[PDB]
Amino acid sequence: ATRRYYLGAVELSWDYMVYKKTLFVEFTDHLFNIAKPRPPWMGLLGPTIQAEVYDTVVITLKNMASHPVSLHAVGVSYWKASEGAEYDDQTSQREKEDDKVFPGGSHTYVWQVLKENGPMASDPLCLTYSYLSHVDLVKDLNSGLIGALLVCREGSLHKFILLFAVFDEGKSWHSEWPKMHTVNGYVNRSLPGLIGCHRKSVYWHVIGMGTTPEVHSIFLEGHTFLVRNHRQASLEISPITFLTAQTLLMDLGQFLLFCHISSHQHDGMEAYVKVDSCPKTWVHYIAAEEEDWDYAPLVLASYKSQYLNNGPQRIGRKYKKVRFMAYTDETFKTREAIQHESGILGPLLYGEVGDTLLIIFKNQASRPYNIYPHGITDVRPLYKHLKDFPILPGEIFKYKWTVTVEDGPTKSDPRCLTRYYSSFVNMERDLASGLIGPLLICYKRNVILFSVFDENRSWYLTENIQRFLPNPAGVQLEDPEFQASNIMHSINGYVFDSLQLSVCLHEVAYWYILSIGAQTDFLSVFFSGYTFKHKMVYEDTLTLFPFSGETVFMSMENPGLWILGCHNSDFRNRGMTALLKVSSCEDFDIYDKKTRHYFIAAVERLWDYGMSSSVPQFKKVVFQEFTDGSFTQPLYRGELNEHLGLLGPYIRAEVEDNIMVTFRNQASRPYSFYSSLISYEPRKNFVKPNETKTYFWKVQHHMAPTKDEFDCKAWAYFSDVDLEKDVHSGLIGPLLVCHTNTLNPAHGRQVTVQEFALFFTIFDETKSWYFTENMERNCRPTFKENYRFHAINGYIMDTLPGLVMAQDQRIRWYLLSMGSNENIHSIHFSGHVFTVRKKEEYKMALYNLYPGVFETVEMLPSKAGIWRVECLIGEHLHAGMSTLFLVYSNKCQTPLGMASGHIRDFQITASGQYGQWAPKLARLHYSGSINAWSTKEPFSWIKVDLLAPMIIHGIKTQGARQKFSSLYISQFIIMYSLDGKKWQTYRGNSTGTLMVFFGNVDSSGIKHNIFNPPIIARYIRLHPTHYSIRSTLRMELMGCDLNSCSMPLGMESKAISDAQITASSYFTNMFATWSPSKARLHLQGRSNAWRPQVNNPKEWLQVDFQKTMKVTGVTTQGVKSLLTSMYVKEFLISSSQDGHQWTLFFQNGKVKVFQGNQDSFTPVVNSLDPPLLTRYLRIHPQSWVHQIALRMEVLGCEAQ
Amino acid sequence: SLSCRPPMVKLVCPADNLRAEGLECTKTCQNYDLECMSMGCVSGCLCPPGMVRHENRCVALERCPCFHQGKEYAPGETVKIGCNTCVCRDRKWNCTDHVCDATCSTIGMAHYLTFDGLKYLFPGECQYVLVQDYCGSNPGTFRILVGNKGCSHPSVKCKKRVTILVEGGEIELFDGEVNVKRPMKDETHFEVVESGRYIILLLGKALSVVWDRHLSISVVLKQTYQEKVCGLCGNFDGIQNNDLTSSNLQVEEDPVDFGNSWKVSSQCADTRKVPLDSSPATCHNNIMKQTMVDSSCRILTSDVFQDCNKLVDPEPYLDVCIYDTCSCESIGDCAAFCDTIAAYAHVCAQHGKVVTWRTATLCPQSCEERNLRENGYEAEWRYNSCAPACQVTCQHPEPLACPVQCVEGCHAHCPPGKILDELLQTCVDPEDCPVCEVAGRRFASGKKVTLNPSDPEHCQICHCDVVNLTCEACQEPG
Ligand SMILES: *[C@@H]1O[C@H](CO)[C@@H](O[C@@H]2O[C@H](CO)[C@@H](O[C@@H]3O[C@H](CO)[C@@H](O)[C@H](O)[C@@H]3O)[C@H](O)[C@H]2NC(C)=O)[C@H](O)[C@H]1NC(C)=O
Ligand SMILES: *[C@@H]1O[C@H](CO)[C@@H](O)[C@H](O)[C@H]1NC(C)=O
Ligand SMILES: *[C@@H]1O[C@H](CO)[C@@H](O)[C@H](O)[C@H]1NC(C)=O
Ligand SMILES: *[C@@H]1O[C@H](CO)[C@@H](O)[C@H](O)[C@H]1NC(C)=O
Ligand SMILES: [Ca+2]
Ligand SMILES: [Ca+2]
Ligand SMILES: [Cu+2]
Ligand SMILES: [Zn+2]
Repeated sequence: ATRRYYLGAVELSWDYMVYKKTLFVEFTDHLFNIAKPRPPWMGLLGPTIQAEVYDTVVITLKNMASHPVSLHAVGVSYWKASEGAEYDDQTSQREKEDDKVFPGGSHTYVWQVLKENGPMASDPLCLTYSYLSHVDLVKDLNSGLIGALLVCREGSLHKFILLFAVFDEGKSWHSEWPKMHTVNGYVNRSLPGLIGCHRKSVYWHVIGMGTTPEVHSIFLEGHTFLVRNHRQASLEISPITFLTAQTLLMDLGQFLLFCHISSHQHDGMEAYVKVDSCPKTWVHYIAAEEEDWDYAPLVLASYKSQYLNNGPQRIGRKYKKVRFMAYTDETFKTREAIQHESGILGPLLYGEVGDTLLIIFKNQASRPYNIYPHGITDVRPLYKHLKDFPILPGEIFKYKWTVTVEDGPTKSDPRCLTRYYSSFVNMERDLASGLIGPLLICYKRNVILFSVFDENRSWYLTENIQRFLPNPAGVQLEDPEFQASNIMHSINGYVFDSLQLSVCLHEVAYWYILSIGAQTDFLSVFFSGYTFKHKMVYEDTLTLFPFSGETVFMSMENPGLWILGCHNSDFRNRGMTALLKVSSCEDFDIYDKKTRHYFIAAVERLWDYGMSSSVPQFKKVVFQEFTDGSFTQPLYRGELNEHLGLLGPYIRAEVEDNIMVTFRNQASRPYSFYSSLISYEPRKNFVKPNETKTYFWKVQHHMAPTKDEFDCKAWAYFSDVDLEKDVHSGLIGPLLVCHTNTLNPAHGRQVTVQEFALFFTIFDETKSWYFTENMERNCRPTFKENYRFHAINGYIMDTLPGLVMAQDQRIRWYLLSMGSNENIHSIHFSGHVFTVRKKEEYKMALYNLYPGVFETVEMLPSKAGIWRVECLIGEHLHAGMSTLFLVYSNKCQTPLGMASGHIRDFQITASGQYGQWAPKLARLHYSGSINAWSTKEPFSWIKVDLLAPMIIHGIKTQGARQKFSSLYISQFIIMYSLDGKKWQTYRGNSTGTLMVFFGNVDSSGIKHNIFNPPIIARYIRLHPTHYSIRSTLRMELMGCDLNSCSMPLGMESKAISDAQITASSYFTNMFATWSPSKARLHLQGRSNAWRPQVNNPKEWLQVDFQKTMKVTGVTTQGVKSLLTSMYVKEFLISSSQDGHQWTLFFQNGKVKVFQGNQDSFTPVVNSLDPPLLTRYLRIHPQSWVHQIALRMEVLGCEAQ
Repeated sequence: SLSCRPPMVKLVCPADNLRAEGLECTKTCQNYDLECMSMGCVSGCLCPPGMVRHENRCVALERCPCFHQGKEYAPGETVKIGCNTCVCRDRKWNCTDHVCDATCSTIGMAHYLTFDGLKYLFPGECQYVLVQDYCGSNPGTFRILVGNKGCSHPSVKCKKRVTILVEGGEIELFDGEVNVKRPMKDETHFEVVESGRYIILLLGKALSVVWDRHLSISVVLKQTYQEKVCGLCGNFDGIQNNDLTSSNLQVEEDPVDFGNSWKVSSQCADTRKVPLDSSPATCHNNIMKQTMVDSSCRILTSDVFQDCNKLVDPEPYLDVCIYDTCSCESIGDCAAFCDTIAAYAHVCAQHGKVVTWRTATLCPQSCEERNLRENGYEAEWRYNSCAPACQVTCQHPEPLACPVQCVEGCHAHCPPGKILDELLQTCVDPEDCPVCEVAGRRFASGKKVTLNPSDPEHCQICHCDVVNLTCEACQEPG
């Protein structure tokens, strides 16, 4: 169906509980005079645009504000005339009206929901997206221009949209200022009308908005969220997030929806949800006991000195903590045997769905405490709430915990959910005091906790000061250096490798990994040299939001001493690392268990982040593929891999294959080649300069994609000598592992799809190993902004090349993010959606990339043209985190004017010539005594200078003949360029360092060589390798424009209906009937052209396409009838949209006169430099020879 | 990453020599004999040393195909083009070839088709140089001129006279007859044969004249005159677009000027430029007549001539047909229409595609007028669309090198063992012909045979009175 929406950017005054904000507002009529009512619970959110899978959305946007706006949609498909974003897409000014809608103006956007844009079999009933103003992302987002877009299944057309948004008033359009953390534009629980049904499940279409990287954990008290049929305690909202959650409301009353991050408690992202009508029993005896805890036993000590050594103002290792202890009997006399691994954790509590936990807690400490679980809801006294109820010291209390159905894992979740229990008297203070314990909620056990204990927040800080410090009086509690020594970043309470878990080789291990403590950022947990099965897929890095736990499955097949840690540099250097010990307990076609040898070096090169397209140059270190082991000739990177940029070479392998990487350190400081797939059978992975090392291993099923996900999976390899500085220095690369019989034996890649690897990161040159040299070379609080680059593959500001793909082919994107916690990248392909596969198939249009994780998505581009893949984080996009990719069509392959004469003689040059065989004669089918370019020298070249960059799909070469000799070019290579300064030889699908084309064998045969993948260039250049007598060429360039609008509209092929062509008059007699419907190009027969009855300069031939098309060129031709050559020599063109309102095609302020034919048989094409978006075309002939006759062919493409 | 799947040998550049040939110098059946022009070494996969590469496959050097127009042939295979035949041998064409030739034609009343395929219209009433070797540095061997009388707008009663000077001999072709005004110095290779509707005059090794006795004049010259002839028939250089070169070595854009540049006698007035009248008198302001003309000339692209549309260009012949039929009052008796169709059919049959287009309804022809079986003539006159023009007769007992494979018209079949006689128009015994024999060559009575023309001590001129042969020593001029 067709749905009409009237949107206006109304500028209003908003109070969160009074600032100025521009909001999308829905009206009732096209006059934009009456505003449509909106329910109070929506707030700053615009109207919800709901579309089914086979609908089309028409929105009329009127800018009623003082700044330009737009409507850039996510999830749906549209033409370049409705994208709503402005960038270098090389479209006409008619297709640029969507980019900005200046105040007082208006525009109409048409969004098509296709089968490509519909939810998959596993996706819910309606997918969630948003539309937003995209003129200036930061200001538009902070001003309140955002709205929901629900793409539902056919027949779909209770549910609420929740906008968890941080509006920064300092970066809005009206800033010329606090950050308000709001739900639907409201703070401090002021959001009204958020009602829910008593028993019926409720669907939340959650949109998280933010212009800066700022994560959130969203909790609804006493409830859990079903996301992708996975049970979760909270929503992990990234700065720009779309997700669908399902909550089974069961209890009447008012509950709180809030962000649980401690630093955001004063911010106010809180709202109320009003739910209204619309047998095994474990016994545990746990006691809270005060005791001295040694954060680093048997460690000899810098960070170690500052954190562990005792001094005048340093407490040291031991702190007086309070801990949960398990007792065998009710009398609390003998403690159960403790484990060195569990550390500061309390007893492990276990429960299945329906099991009952009978907890008996005695407060044996000197301060009141409590015990309470997270995740478990039905907590009651055995005989306000027990959460805030304190237990006085020496008392005994009994709790009953009932693991209900809405607490246990679903069939898609792992068998056990990792939760916790702790004291809820003073959450942060009791947690920092040491009261924390693991809990497992399983369906009808190595626990690892990453905990930041802030001893400065502990209740026993005073006692520690008075005991472990010689002078308690001389203690400055506010000293940052003193406070830093008390914040212990530990794993199970152990700091600086004081924890060493030992597991047996070839065994199966379940790791329950939990993230609780003082930390407010997410953790990138990793096991060096181990991949683990999370959420039914083998991954490498675990993202843990605060107060969250994840179950992980892994087989310990890799022996040695490994480091378990997190990819946070400060936490890694502050002792949040653990050790893990694993040990035993005739003619042929060239194209039609193996070891895949590679040769990668670490090389130092200059890099300007694509700013040459004074400009600073930074000396970085990168991975470089060489031809062989000599490391003296780097392997040429061609058209297929030019998109890599700073990313290293693709290392491709299949299961059961052997990867053998020879790595040579040619840089100035030691580096390494580290991948989590490298298996052995600690080790010094440390490559000094001018030294080589071989990494050989076998690819196994845990390194490979499962049977459900795509045919290949991407892993990251990098230097692990310093995980932070080496990534900022430019060492990173893709390692593809594919299913069996999925790589081409001759080429080494999966040729069924086209693959692109994008690595998004913020390079910080201040954190590189070459910062001093870069400062010395370049420089002879904005200082750091000039050294931070929000790059894709090392490119900013749409300067990354090579992202060129064919229309209607399947594209596989490997998306990687690396760096600190600011690298939460909201990657979006404008106008295009993709699918991801964990165990099912999910349709998405945005993806949140977390550092260390290498995602794989697949898409199918339908529209041709230049699109942008960006990050929807406003600050990152403004700093230049975006790039352009071109989707070309194979259909548009038309002559570039070498034979037609459209390429003038000044656009063809050569190294030289023989006699008068000028380069301007190098044209296909050129006839004469001297009819070709020819030179009597070796090592020549002929260059064609197309005026603008365009797509070249192939070249048609042809030789020539002299008096008795045939001259031709047998073999040639092709170079090309976009500025005439840097020349890149063509490679295509070649197995070698360039693609070698074979030319002619005679003087008349046309040899057509294809460019696949194509060339995107302004200059092209041919170098003859072999020639018969002289390098003689008559060539013809086959190609198209960037937007792929040069193909005929269906006149020569007779695709236009006979009722679609008309005229003012047509000449007919008893024999010849020159009807308008016979004016098609190259038509052969009697009366094969349109001819009016009366010859006059006010005639016209009209073609109606019955749909809006883009005309970019008109091809005209005459006829030779009854030995009379009748043809139009000059004509003009007029356009109309309804058939009765015509306008002449004027050029440069006056009407353009088109030069027709010189002879009746050769067609001539006049190309409209401004494209003509029209439905009705008219040709008015002005000068005619021997009659008014015309055979026409329209060149163009489709539009909306 | 340079994974060359076997048995393809991988070649990696030393990166030090900077002179080694790599992948750029790939050997191929196309360029096995050609030197490589390499900018610098390229690394990649190559066919094994005993094999070369062919498209997307490696083949043995002994199995490299030879190339021809849009086609490949395996070694040992044979092909035939024009006058030559070749065999595939070592990627080359080992040819056992004769000497090719080309034909310049006088199509229609005033249309000329050159040796290089250029067709033009020139209604000149003067006498013009049809073809001459007198072009700058010239040997001065032959000169053929054509004079048209009545080929103006009233071209109904036009006539053409051909004057040929060769080896000091003058031959006039006019009114369907050939008159030798002055005998040639060497008459050994001078022959005139009348076969069917055509007359073929061999005036040397590479000079042939074909006449339909009404309007079609065809000059057949071997390729040895590729750069020696000039005139209305072009310079025979193989290039179509430069046939309009005037006698003063200047290319004329207007065909009228090109035709006027080759005028023989200055007494006649030069042909002035006239606007091209597409519809002449009969076809002027008559849609029905133009429709009838177009329908009549459409036969050149019908099913009978379908096999010829792929070999002979039908556009010029169709244009000539339309122009000539638009000057005729009726299509049934239009001599130019039938002559043009016959010329087109002859051209088609010269390529091997004989077309039997004649019928009683359109241009009827029969041999019953000369089939006087009951009048003592023991010959069977039968019509043939393409029959050999060099059949052995009493007047021509020795086989001759026929410039054309076969001709159309009435031919006199004879009982086996008999020989036709044109003087008696009947089949007689082979020994009954008044033919003498010398040096293994048989020639009819009245013919002169020259032996050792370049040897004065052995030069002999032999004549045949009836059956006796009389040879006399050649007289030395000095
Ligand atoms: C260079 O490599 C590319 C990709 O490896 C080649 O293009 C691909 O060629 C195959 C033909 O083998 C195309 O497959 C065909 O697709 C059509 C449309 O779906 C289908 O109907 C056919 O049955 C067949 O499967 C494929 O679409 C095409 N892809 C692209 C992006 O072009 C290319 O031919 C190679 N060129 C050279 C010179 O080696
Ligand atoms: C919301 O609450 C916070 C703390 O609870 C307070 O500082 C703030 O003034 C309140 N109002 C707004 C509009 O933030
Ligand atoms: C490494 O080798 C290069 C030349 O191969 C040399 O210039 C450099 O000094 C070497 N670095 C060392 C030995 O540390
Ligand atoms: C061509 O074939 C003939 C006969 O088979 C042979 O004698 C001759 O050597 C071959 N090659 C050439 C160049 O004539
Ligand atoms: Ca646009
Ligand atoms: Ca010529
Ligand atoms: Cu970002
Ligand atoms: Zn928050």
